[PDB]
Amino acid sequence: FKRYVEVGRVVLVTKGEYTGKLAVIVDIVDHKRALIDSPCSEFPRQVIRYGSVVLTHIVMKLPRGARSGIVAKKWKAQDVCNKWASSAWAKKLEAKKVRSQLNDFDRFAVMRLKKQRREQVNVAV
Amino acid sequence: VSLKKKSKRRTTRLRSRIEKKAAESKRKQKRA
Amino acid sequence: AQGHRLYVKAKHLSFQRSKHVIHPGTSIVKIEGCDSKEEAQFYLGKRVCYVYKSSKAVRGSKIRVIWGTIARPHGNSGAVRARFVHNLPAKTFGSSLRVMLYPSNI
Amino acid sequence: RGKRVVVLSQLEDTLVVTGPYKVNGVPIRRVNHRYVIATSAPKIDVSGVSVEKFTKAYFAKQKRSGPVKKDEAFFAENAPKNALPAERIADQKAVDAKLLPAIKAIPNMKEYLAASFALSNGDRPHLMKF
Amino acid sequence: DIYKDETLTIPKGVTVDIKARNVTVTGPRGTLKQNLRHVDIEMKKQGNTIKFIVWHGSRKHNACIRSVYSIINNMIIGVTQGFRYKMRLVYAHFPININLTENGTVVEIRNFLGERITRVIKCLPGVTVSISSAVKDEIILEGNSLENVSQSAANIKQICNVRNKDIRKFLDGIYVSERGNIE
Amino acid sequence: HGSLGFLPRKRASRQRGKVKAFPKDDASKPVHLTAFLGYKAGMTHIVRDLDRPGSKMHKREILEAVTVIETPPMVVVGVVGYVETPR
Amino acid sequence: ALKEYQVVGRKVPTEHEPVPKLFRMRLFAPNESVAKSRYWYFLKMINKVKKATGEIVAINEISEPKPLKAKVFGIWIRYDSRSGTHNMYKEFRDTTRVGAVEAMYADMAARHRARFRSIRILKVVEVEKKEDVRRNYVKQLLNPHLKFPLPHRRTKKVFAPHRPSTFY
Amino acid sequence: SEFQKVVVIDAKGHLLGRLASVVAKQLLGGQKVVVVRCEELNISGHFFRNKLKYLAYLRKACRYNPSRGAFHFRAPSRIFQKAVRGMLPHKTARGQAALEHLQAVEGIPPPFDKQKRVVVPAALRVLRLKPGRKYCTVGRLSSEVGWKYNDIVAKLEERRKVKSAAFYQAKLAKQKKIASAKEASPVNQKLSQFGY
RNA sequence: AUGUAUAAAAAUAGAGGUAGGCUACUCUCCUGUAUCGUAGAAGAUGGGCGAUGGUUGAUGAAACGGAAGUGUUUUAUUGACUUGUCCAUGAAAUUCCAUGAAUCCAUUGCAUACGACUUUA
RNA sequence: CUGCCGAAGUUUCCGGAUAGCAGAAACUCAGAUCAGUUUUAUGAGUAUGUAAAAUGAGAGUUUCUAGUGGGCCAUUUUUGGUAAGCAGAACUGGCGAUGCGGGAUGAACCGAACGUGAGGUUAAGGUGCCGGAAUGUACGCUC
Repeated sequence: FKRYVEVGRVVLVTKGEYTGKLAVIVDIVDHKRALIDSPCSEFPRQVIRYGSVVLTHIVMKLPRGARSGIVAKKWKAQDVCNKWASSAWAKKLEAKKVRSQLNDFDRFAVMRLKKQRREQVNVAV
Repeated sequence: VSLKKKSKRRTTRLRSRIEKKAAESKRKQKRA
Repeated sequence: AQGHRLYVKAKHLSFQRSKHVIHPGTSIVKIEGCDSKEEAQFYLGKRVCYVYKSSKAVRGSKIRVIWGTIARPHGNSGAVRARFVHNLPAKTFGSSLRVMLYPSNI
Repeated sequence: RGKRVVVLSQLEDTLVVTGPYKVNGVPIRRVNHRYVIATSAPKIDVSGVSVEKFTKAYFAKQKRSGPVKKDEAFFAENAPKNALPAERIADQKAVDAKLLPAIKAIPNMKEYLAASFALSNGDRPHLMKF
Repeated sequence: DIYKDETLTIPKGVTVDIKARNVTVTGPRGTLKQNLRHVDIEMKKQGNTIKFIVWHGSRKHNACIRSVYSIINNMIIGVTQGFRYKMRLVYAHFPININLTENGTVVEIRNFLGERITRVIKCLPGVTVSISSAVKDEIILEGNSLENVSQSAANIKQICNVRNKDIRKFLDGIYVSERGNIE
Repeated sequence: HGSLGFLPRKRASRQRGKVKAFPKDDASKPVHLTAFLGYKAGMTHIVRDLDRPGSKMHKREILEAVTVIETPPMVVVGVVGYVETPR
Repeated sequence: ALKEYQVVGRKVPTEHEPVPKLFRMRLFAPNESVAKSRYWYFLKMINKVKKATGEIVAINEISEPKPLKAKVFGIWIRYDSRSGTHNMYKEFRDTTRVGAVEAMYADMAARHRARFRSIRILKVVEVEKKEDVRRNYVKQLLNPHLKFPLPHRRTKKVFAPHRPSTFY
Repeated sequence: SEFQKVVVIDAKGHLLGRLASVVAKQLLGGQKVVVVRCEELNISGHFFRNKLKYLAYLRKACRYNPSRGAFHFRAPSRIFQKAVRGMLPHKTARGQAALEHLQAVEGIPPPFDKQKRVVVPAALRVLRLKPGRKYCTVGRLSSEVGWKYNDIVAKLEERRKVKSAAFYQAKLAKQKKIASAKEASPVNQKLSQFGY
């Protein structure tokens, strides 16, 4: 295996108003609930269910039950921000996010862009 | 299909007498 | 051929009904791409048309249309209730409908 | 339908709109606001084009007061070539002349109005943000 | 229990790969491939240790961990020392004639209880049958799979069965005498 | 009534008895046919030595009624190939 | 959604008892109306105090002082069964006393099919020391190196094109 | 979400009733559904239980012309079609038109082996059954109750998998060439701001 | 019908690779909200610039597809179009939604209540 | 043909009268009386009977004239019991004169009581498919 529910593991929220936000499991409440925290102020420390988050491959060295300030300090020290972005998974999510807030004029420019991209179809025989 | 030897769902007359059987049990306990 | 279809594709599911009583005045329409009552709110008040073909050439054309309007969402799955000028025939269950983008409010 | 147009002014009920006739060939027209999709495309100047001449009576059709219509010479009449006075092409050409430098300065504006909008597979209008 | 695990130390055995739960244990004596799809257990391989892990399993499923452990250990023993079963013929009056064909994978038994029917048994794959000269009326079944060897012994014993006779007085039959390893 | 294995009890749709099952094909055996078509002429009776070991009438003469069918050689006029399908 | 309610009440003052004893209970209920009803039920069954003769002097919801601190709560209850007389003790690990009671009610109705009215919570305590924990599943939670793969994952848009990963 | 005029569903790894329930509703919605590999369908419950269920179904017969009794079909596609048919108003002209839009087959015949095959997550066994729960395969259930074409379907499927794999390697090799030449065009990085 | 656009296989307590020598690498997965395709009087008329490709129509083919192969390629031409990048004309008053045999008649009797069946002509 | 009003469904005396329920006619009554109701008080044995505030409604009589005088089902108390059924009362309910939603189907079950319609929202029951509506959310149990 590569994803284990352990203290300090980074998770991505999939259900709820915090969908798409990154968090770190500060404690294991039980088999079905865990306490998470995030350095972002808009994300408050809260108890969430595992069914609402996906376990990411990133694990940070964080002591059990660390407060919000300690979690943020550990998060900055271990640069989990841009460590998650280094993965192609994050790039796809951001590329998906950028695309969805595109508008009609941008979509028009994209088709011209990708058709200029496609006009080559030049491969050595 | 069901693998049972009897229809698990009974007849309306059969369930009606079961409420009568429940009536008998009340008679056995309360008065009889 | 990708320069048209300013409409959204829909299907005539059934009529607004209970288990045994049908109300043909209003129909249930599943707009594809719409998957919740919140998304159905966008299509409320849009113009839905049922397009069919006939043998007689009325107005020199064999294509006839029945107009209608989406009224309200139906259930949690994103289906809506539509009222047509002529109540849709019961033979059109599962047939294709066309949801216009007007009256626009975007 | 599907043509992308530049809004000149808001009338009492409709919008006086016209695509640059040298781009998409859409004359000056009243269009009801319920048949319009407002896009987040960059705004084109309109202060340089005079719009007071665009009135409801100016766009109004001559009254008939009778059910009479429908003739071959009647359809041979009207037509884009004639039955419209030269001032109508005149003011529009003034509009395009005032409008073209604005659309030319900002890139992709001419091709965008040349193209016609249409829905494709996997397009959901309620989720797309024009 | 959240976590129930069993740990096994693998021997000089070459490969103990568990790809798709299929254990292709290759050893100096030979190779056996077996399937473990019947059990939902994690086989984690690390160096010389193999862990069978079950998370949040019930008692019924947790019972499979040791059973999976035993069959893995048994087959590993097979690829390293192997299994040899010594079966001794038991007769009172009629000699039991046993013939070995294609290096013993088929055993033909004749003259049992004076019967004229030739009882032919084909052994399971990986099992070879030999007649040891050290002890008379002695059959040796050596192979890699303890399952195959013991099943072969069971089939031979069940074929030579006494029917309608007093087993108290009729002692005729073939029975397994020793169950051990080749080395 | 008789055996229900024959309960359709109806006229045969065919004048010629159709073969319904052919012997299983084997690649090891070289190529050979498996059926022939004849015409029933009649029967007679014959005397044949009974070489049946263990029988009460071993090494003895028996009278057997035997049907005679005329079988002029057939002409192979064509060939048909059959493909196995899930149907 | 249950709520913890402090309900203090006493019988109406009279000449015989001008200063009636004030009795307080910490009891859980979806709303204040249910809590005051449950309080009256317990008071009648213990002190024989009639509802008409009594009155509710204070009702206050009690929030969790440390809702962000994982705890272990032990609950003593009087289980009502076929025989209608049973005592049980259970331990639940969570961050709120209300959550533990909610888990207690769900568990009992699940395992023993006991309704809200049949169940009466006798006492709820917070077991802070790991040693007093009596439950093996709870103890396995308090182990220092707790780590396990996520179980029961399982994951309109019908007709998916590819097969689900249902893994990492 | 969205429909297709014709939908090919790979029934391998699915559940009989869950797939049938989804398919029956889709047929009523006016869609045409083709179900391939009906011999690979799964049913919750161990084989012997499901075998006994089928034997009980076979037991239904009359004393007057068993031809008047229920016709019991052993093919896995016919078993699936029976499940779908009981979920449709088949005595009604609407349900009859729904049935004619269903085509359940064993294996993947040529007209569909070159077409995309979608799956139904609401019916996939891995997403619906707790691990360690006994289940049976309709192909094994069919072959043990009278179906006599299990081997022919198996052999034909192995050949199709070989041909499909060869097509994939050619497609994969082609995709690598376009993948390599993709970054050659500078525009992909010039205006990658749009998320493409 | 309104793009009637998309063919690996298997696993889910794992797969797929790349790069290596059934074993040592690291990377990817976490569904398609993807990829392909998409500007043009239903799509007009010419002119450049830059590819030297793409999309096809009609011929000529050879290889492939048998499970229901009725389709896959490779092409040799020919006729078009090309938006890859720029230009110049045209558009409208539709001046606010509507779209050769068989049969009967005969013949046979291997058949038969009557039809049917097998023959012959 | 349409409309309006609309029972009784049984006491009490010898098949009839009386009364009850329904109307009509003619009166007096609104600083008045009523009530399938609840309080308060008195006593007496949580109930009882008697009297005197709350709430509601205009409240009263006289004549005379129709129809009705069954049953079935269920709850509770109680009287006995008997292999076990049940048998005997009382009690007010439901049906009966009454369609409609649900319970797969139904004299007695759950809702609900009816002019013709449009819209909205619910009861009971439901939301995999048949079948309108979550292959919803969360926690367990079961092979």
